[PDB]
Amino acid sequence: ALSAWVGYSVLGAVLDPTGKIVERFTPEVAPISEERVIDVAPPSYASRVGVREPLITGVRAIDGLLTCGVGQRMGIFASAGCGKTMLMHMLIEQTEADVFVIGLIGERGREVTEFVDMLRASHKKEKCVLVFATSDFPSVDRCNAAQLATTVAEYFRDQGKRVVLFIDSMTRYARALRDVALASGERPARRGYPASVFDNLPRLLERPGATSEGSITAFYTVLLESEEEADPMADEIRSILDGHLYLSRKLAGQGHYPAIDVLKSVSRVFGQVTTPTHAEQASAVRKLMTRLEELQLFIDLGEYRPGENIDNDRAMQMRDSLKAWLCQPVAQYSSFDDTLSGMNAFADQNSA
Ligand SMILES: [Cl-]
Ligand SMILES: [Cl-]
Repeated sequence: ALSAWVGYSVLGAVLDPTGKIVERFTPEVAPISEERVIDVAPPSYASRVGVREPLITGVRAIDGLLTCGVGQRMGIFASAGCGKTMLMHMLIEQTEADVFVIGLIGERGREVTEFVDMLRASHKKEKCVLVFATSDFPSVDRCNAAQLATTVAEYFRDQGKRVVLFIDSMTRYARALRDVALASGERPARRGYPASVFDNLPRLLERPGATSEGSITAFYTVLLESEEEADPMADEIRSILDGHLYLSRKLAGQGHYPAIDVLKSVSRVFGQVTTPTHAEQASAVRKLMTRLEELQLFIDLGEYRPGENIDNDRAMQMRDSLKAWLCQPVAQYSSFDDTLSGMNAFADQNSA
């Protein structure tokens, strides 16, 4: 089966879908590598441990309300122009991990080179590996890119490292699987996709996870056609993940970054990686957000006037304060303690 050289020799490097080093944005760490088959089955369920430890991203909205866990699979769902790529760079810069693996699947060449240029300027550059396939690549190679990125991550997990994996995007990975399946003689099952696709998606997504000694936490991007629209592929991918961050074109338009729609987003490992006090505070802040969106639609289309009802003005100030807290430009790391102090403040505010 199709195999590639992976190891410490690819840290700081750009790989094409065959594992060839086509560029180094930092000098080689060590010439240690081994051949691995890139399309392999997930490990035995009995070989894992639970996702129980939080993965601190330094992003207030995520760490506070959508806390990720070490070994989790997390979706990033976005239409075009929602800041997905900037959020990926933020997660790389601010998360503590031993290794970052980025797989860009069917991305345009310019975007690949821009991503690599960003990595070249990163202070974590020697921990990063980028695997790419452009739109010019055949479908087989595009699938291989995601499999190879996962395989590099598994290599470092086996060395006992904490690895963070990005696959951008699972939409293009699914389309590549579909095209390979069609060209192999398979008939469309749902909305053009053969049934083989819906079985090979979990095969790729179940490979990350935690062990007693290493881990892979994985972020998978999914390209929505528009912010609010009926998408079956996205729903399926969401159904097989441990959570999803929905990015909002509306919030992006307002310059609100990260453009996370908190009420549409969830981390399914939240309860198992947070303290009871944190979970209580997050419940309170979600109740507050739902109350605030209720009042927002209530008066902001019911012709709100700043001064009519002072309770409405209190609510609007609280809404603006929470939005300002969720907004976080790059280079503004928030420690988990500081995030929790903010959560405690807004949970207090839920008592009004
Ligand atoms: Cl592994
Ligand atoms: Cl309120």
